[PDB]
This record gives sequence, C-alpha cells and structure tokens, in this order.
Amino acid sequence: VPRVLITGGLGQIGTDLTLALREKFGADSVLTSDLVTPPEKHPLAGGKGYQHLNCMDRDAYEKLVKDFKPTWLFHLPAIMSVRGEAEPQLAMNLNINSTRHALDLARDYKMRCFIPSTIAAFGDKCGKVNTKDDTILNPSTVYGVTKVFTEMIGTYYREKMGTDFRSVRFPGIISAATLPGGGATDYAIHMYHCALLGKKYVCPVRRDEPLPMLYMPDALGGVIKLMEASDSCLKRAVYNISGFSFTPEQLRASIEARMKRPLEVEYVEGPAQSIAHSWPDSLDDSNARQDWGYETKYDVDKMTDDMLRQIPVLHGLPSL
Amino acid sequence: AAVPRVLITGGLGQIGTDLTLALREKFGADSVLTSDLVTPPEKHPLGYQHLNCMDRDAYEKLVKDFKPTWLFHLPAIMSVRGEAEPQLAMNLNINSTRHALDLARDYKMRCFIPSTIAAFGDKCGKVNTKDDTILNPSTVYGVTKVFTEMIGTYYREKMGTDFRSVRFPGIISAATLPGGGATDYAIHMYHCALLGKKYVCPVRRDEPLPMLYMPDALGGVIKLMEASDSCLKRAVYNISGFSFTPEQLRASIEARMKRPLEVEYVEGPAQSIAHSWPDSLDDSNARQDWGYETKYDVDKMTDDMLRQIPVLHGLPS
Ligand SMILES: NC(=O)c1ccc[n+]([C@@H]2O[C@H](COP(=O)([O-])OP(=O)(O)OC[C@H]3O[C@@H](n4cnc5c(N)ncnc54)[C@H](O)[C@@H]3O)[C@@H](O)[C@H]2O)c1
Ligand SMILES: NC(=O)c1ccc[n+]([C@@H]2O[C@H](COP(=O)([O-])OP(=O)(O)OC[C@H]3O[C@@H](n4cnc5c(N)ncnc54)[C@H](O)[C@@H]3O)[C@@H](O)[C@H]2O)c1
Ligand SMILES: [K+]
Ligand SMILES: [K+]
Repeated sequence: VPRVLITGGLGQIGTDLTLALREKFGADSVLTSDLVTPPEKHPLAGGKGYQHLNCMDRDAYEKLVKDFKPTWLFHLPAIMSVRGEAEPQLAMNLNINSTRHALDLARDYKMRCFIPSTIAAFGDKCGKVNTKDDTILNPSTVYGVTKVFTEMIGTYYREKMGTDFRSVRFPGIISAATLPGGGATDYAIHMYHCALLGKKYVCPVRRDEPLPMLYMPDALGGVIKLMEASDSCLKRAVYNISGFSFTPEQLRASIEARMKRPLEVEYVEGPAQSIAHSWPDSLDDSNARQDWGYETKYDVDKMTDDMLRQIPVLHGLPSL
Repeated sequence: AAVPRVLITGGLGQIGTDLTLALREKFGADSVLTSDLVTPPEKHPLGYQHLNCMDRDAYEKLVKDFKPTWLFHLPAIMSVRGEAEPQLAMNLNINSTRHALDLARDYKMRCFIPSTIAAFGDKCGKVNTKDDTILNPSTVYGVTKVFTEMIGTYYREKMGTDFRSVRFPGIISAATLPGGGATDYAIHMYHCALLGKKYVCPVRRDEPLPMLYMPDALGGVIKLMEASDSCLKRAVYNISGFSFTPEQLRASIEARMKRPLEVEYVEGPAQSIAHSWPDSLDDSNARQDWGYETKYDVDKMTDDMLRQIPVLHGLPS
C-alpha cells in the first residue's frame, strides 16, 4: 500500500480524503498535515498521524517528507476564488510558491504528486457547454490564474523533470460536512440547510446560471482511482472530471421534489455571480472516462436525498 | 509635459539596448532612464541606474524617485537558459513580474511586459496562430510567460493597472547579441557569413519560425504604448514580421553576398523547442486595434544586417 502525505489536509477535501485513505490503506499509512491545529470538534482532532506544516516553508516541507518517506503526496492548500479576490497577494504567494515546493519534493523524493486544479482555470472564452480538456484559458480570478500556472508547471514537471504529477479540474465539491459560507459555489449547501430549517434563502447566483458540480464521494473516488492508474494509461497530466451540471432553480426543484414542500428562494446577485458566469456551464470529461475509468455514482436527486439525510445527523438541523 | 518619463528594467540586453536608443531619439535623453542588474560593459552602446528587480524595496525606491509614466519591464530567463536553470527562470520571471505590476498599479504607470511565441506549444494551431488559442508551452520559460500574460491581463481587468503586452517573435538585431538561445541562429548566421566561416545550426533546415527585425519590433511596442486605452480590446497582442526557415535565411544571405554560406545542421535542444512553437502568427488584432505595421521584409533586413554588423562590430565588409 502507499505511504500517503496530505498537506492542507484539515480542509473540506483533506478531511474526507484522510478518512477515505485511512479506511482503504489503514491509519498508519496516512499522515495529514496542515498550517493550523485541528479545532476541538474536528474529525481528525487528537488522532495520531497529524503534524503541523506550513507549505510555504520549503525546509520544513522537505524535513517532513524525509521523515515520513511518503510515496503519494496530496498537496491541497490554496486560496480560492472569493478569498483570492480580496487577498490577491496571499493567493499568489500560496498557490504559486507552495505548488513549486510540492513539485520539487515529488521530483527529488520520487513521489506520485496530486495537486488539484479547478473549473476556475476557465474563463468566458472556454466554450462554456461541454467544455473540453484542451481549450482557450482566460480565467477572470487570481485563483484561476494561479491554477492555470499549477496545471502548466505540473505538466512541465511530468514531461521534462521526470515527476509523476497527476491532477483533475474539480467542479464545485458538495459535502454534508461543510458549514455553508461565502464560497463561490456555497449556495447549494445553503439551499439544503434552508430547506431543512424551512427558512427563506437569498441566493447570490443567478437563477438560471448553470455550473458543473460534483458530490464529495464521487470526487474522492475519482482522485483515488487517478492516483492508482497506470502511467501507461495517462495520456495527459490534467483531466476534467464532472458530476452533473445544474442551475439554482434546478437544485431548488430537486429539493422541493424530495421534501414535497416549497423552498422559498429570493435571487439577489452577489459576488459569486460574476465568478460563476465566467466559468463553464458543463464539462466534457470523456478523456478521464476513457484513459483511466473515471465514473460517478450520484445524480442530482441521489445527492439531494443523501444531503437531506446526512445534514440533520452531522449538524443537528431538523430531519425530514 | 506630455512627454513620457520612461524607466526600462533589464535594459542592457538585446531589446533594452535598442529600446533605450530609440526612446532617447524620440523623446530626448533626459526622459529615459535605463536600469539593469549588471553594470554596462566597456564596449556596451550604453541615464543609467543599477537595479536588481528581485529587490522589491529598491525597485519601489527607483520608481518613487524617478516617477516614470511608462515602465518597460524586460528581465527574464529565456527558453534555452530556462531549461538549464528552471529555478532561476521561475524566480525571476514570476516574481519580478509581480513586483512590476504592483508598482505600476500603485504608482499609476503604463506597464509593458513582453510575452513571446514561447507561450505557445504544439496545440496552438501552428499556421497563422491566433491571439486566443490553446496554450500548452513545452518550456518553463513559456509557462512563466503564460503566467505573465494572465496575471497582467488580470491586473488590467480587475486591478485598474495599465498593463500592455505583445507576443514577440524571434527578434533580430545587429547591436547587442541575444540572450535567449532559440531563435539566435539567425543572428549567428549573419556573423558567420561575414567572417566567411561555416555555421553550425541547431534548428532543423526546414523548421519555420515567426521572426521580426528590431526596428519593426520597437516601432510596434512604442505605437502600442502610445495607443489610447479605448482602442485596446485586449491586453496581449501577437505581432509578426515574417516567417522563415534556416535554409530560407541561408538563401537570403547568399543572394545578397553573392557567395555560398556553409551550414551544418546539428539538431539540438533548440529544435525541440522551435518545433513546439508557431510556424507563423496572426497579428490581425494588433493591426486592427492600434495600427501595428512593419517596414522590413526579409531581404531588407538581410541588406541592413550585412551592412550594419561590420560597422558596429568591426567584421569584414
Ligand atoms: N472545495 C472545492 O469545491 C474545490 C473545487 C476545486 C478545486 N479545489 C481545490 O482543492 C484544494 C483543497 O480545497 P478545499 O476546499 O479542501 O480547501 P479548504 O480551504 O477547505 O482547505 C485548505 C486547507 O489549506 C490549509 N492551508 C492554507 N495555507 C497553508 C499553508 N501555508 N500550509 C499548509 N496548509 C495551508 C488551510 O489551513 C486549510 O486547512 C485546493 O487546492 C482547491 O483549490 C477545491
Ligand atoms: N530577444 C528576443 O528575441 C525576445 C523574444 C521574445 C520575447 N522577449 C522578451 O523580451 C525581454 C527582454 O529580452 P532580451 O532578449 O533583451 O533579453 P536579454 O537576455 O538580452 O536581456 C535581459 C537583461 O535582463 C537583465 N536582468 C536579469 N536579471 C535581472 C534582475 N534581477 N534585475 C534586473 N535586470 C536583470 C540581464 O542582466 C540582461 O541585461 C524578456 O522578457 C524576453 O522574454 C525577447
Ligand atoms: K457558468
Ligand atoms: K515552428
């Protein structure tokens, strides 16, 4: 089995990925690291197999890599769309420089190295319907700019520096564990919570604005399957992967169908809209399907049923 | 009062040298300050100030002291060097660019940072390559220049910064020798023809590349920098001069000197890089938006180069 190091591992993806890999390869084979100490209530709090690491600190990163001798590296820290627009300097510092450190370390310590990209790599010239893997990239966010960098330098390391870098363009990832906040694609989790509370929701994304989205189990399944794939099957370094595409109105309909009662939504455009409009409406993921057998288990209604069952248990909202 | 106050960084290299001279002639010597990491060699053509653009405080100090209205940020590690020294290429080409853009934003400068055909890779559509296409550069240099284009565009769009750029072809000039490696064969071939010695060419005999003679390159950059914001529909523009292969340039030189030139093709790293680059470029946006034009065809460039190199470098006529 692999020895796995995850960095930025206390966040939305890192937490679930830590859990899934421990269950698949055993607890002792996974070390999770993060800038910050796990909060008291955090699923990974107090567990063995946690170490602090600021990925901006190259010596500290190398030290932990030499200590633990991982064979797989999941480099997850980045500043995303909304926070990046407000703190562009931080976004560039983290998204560019930590990326460089991860790649240099995967090279020299011969690790299989996953650094996720995002649909934010795309802009309004991408060809928004069934967006291809190879297209025009003109991201409108600093985040997206840094993620184009990540893709291109990672690909360069794969082609010219003998480094086993692997990546997907994630759509927005939905999870029952996440507290709704100010994120570009957070409206969906807000909708599910408001449905359960029976409260009105003010949505900042336009009512008919479609986005590619992905349910957390399908995302984790895809990452793990990509990381297990034979190099011989990987015709490219970066793959689009998709779950489904929906608009706020569509998600609302899925929720109302499941609950058999109305969800009250009011559409007031927020900062998320301008970001969302600049992203694809849907993704073409045929290359991931063909090369390495990417697939998904959840459609929208199945995600909606799962979310409405999980949220009451995980957060203590009213159950259906 | 309408005359631009110009700061050039990385100014002692191939482009900076001729750009400084062109701007002094256009606007007066007092209006241009050139700066570089290294100090001017004895026989260097070059109004000078030392500046390491990696030192952000020093860069800000010079900007605050001189108060330029135009900034030309020229330092970068180019294709061939960048393959050998990827760390340095990434440090300089990413971080010095960041410094330039932040200073151009805060001190309200019109900010030129050049890109290159090296931003393209083998998926760009090699014939008449468009401004908007797939970018898959094969060099770390090209990766850093896509970054440059994308972050500069982001600053123009969202950070109120007057960032302007062109994708330069291979630039040919008689004065300062090139630093880049890849398209340098053209200049080397002229020198060899004049010395009457055999040239060893690292690029495949029939590999076409976009090239551009320095006066057209500079005329274009200057015209872009003079353009109103209103006519600029994009931040980054392909500009083109001509497209040729090594053997076509060999023929141009031979026709002008009326004697043969010995060339031996030994395909090296430069060929792999060159083959990933466009064969020719589409510059219709630059022509449409701000009136880009050129005056030199290959024959005229050849005529100029063979007459100018001996005068500047004391080679035989
Ligand atoms: N969640 C999504 O929908 C989504 C979509 C596309 C791409 N992605 C990519 O997935 C990755 C992880 O996303 P996420 O939602 O889990 O992020 P998150 O914000 O939930 O967590 C990121 C983690 O990085 C840590 N971190 C920040 N700076 C650090 C540093 N200097 N050193 C070490 N750790 C540091 C944070 O403390 C945090 O625990 C990012 O690269 C992101 O761009 C996520
Ligand atoms: N010449 C070409 O054909 C060509 C083609 C495409 C794009 N470009 C771009 O034009 C720009 C200038 O190219 P060039 O051919 O004049 O390069 P050059 O190598 O001839 O000159 C680069 C100059 O930058 C200086 N420099 C390096 N590090 C520095 C630092 N830290 N601070 C300050 N100065 C520093 C060097 O000392 C040198 O004088 C580069 O961005 C290059 O990518 C050039
Ligand atoms: K969209
Ligand atoms: K070519």
